[PDB]
Amino acid sequence: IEKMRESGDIHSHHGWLHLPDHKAGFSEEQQAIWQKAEPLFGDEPWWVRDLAKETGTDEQAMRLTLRQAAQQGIITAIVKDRYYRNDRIVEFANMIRDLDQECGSTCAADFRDRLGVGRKLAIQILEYFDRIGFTRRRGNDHLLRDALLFPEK
RNA sequence: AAGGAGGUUCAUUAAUGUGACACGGCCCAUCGGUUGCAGGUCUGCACC
Repeated sequence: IEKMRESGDIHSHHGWLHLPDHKAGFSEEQQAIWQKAEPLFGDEPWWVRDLAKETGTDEQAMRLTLRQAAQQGIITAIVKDRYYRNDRIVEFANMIRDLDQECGSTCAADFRDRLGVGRKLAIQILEYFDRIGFTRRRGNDHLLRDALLFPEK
């Protein structure tokens, strides 16, 4: 198998060995749900079990098809079973943006005193960004070793 | 001194039960839940 890898007959990424031709594109069978799922997802994203209830599709089927949708880059789970759009992820970064500059610490209080975004939401946002590397957590505060949150000045 | 310790009434014969084994004793987390409302992380009040 290694011999073929080195020849270049099989190109693999993240330890998954797929033919170089594969694009992880998907099938229509998924898209047909994703069309009705699109406006829904847009105006406010919601949880898996609720999604399945809204489109009359099996919970496990629905979660897996949306995980593939998320592999495509359409929706992001901030926490397991909770999926959002992209345009609100960048907005989550807009609210984290004012913390290092206005406070110099990261705390919960500003969830209610800045936009109105709930504590549960903000904390799951933070753990999503901690796994990503946008922020890191140590004792009382979050560090910024590797992100683009930083403005030029 | 309702008294005081004597006697009359109570026992023919009647052996044996193959092997192993139960009952079950310990903290008492003092229901849970991909649910709400708060706080930088413990649970307190609603839901149920």
